[PDB]
Amino acid sequence: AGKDCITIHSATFAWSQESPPCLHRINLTVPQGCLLAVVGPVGAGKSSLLSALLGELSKVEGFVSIEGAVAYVPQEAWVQNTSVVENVCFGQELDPPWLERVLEACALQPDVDSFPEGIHTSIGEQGMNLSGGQKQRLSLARAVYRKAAVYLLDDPLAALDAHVGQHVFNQVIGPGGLLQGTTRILVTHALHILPQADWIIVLANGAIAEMGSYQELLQRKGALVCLLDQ
Repeated sequence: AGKDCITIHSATFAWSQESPPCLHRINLTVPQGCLLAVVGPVGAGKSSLLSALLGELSKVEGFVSIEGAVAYVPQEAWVQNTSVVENVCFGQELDPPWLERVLEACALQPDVDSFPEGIHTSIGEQGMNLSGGQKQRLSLARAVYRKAAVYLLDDPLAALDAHVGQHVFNQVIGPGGLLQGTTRILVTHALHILPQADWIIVLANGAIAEMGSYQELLQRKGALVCLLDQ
């Protein structure tokens, strides 16, 4: 097995110290360099699990340790009142060939050619209007550009069309992609990428119900199969 990257140890979380817990006693380590899929019904706590790893919830009990710099792609993206390149670099030092590769992998190179200023086109309030899919892919591109070691991905490709979502997942997130050496935690509502993940975590009511690979949880006729039938 690979080295321990994320360790979540007897960890219980809530929105406040006095609130009833929203995540119940997580006990989990993620190996370094893997793609972990987090699935479960609506309200099972998939999004709050990433927020808990961001340190945004109040930890009632337990301990969390994460090895390496962490990048986050929210479910609802938003872009700054600036140009395309300033949105991707976002303070990071500019490296043109790496920017081109990131834009390419995130299915943004056609969109950039169509813009008048190219990568220097203003977006946001004063800038040009973007679609929901373009903002979401610009959001993922910003996280990829940072070259973090851990990626928390709150179903960033959900609304995208079929072939563009395939382009982005295949080039960025999945096996062989730009993030292949990183530890990726991918919450996903759609379930066709599950055979490409290394491990699957199924959550129920803010707790872990099942963990295994795709074939493991499939031959097991349990929570993942029940959700696939749903």
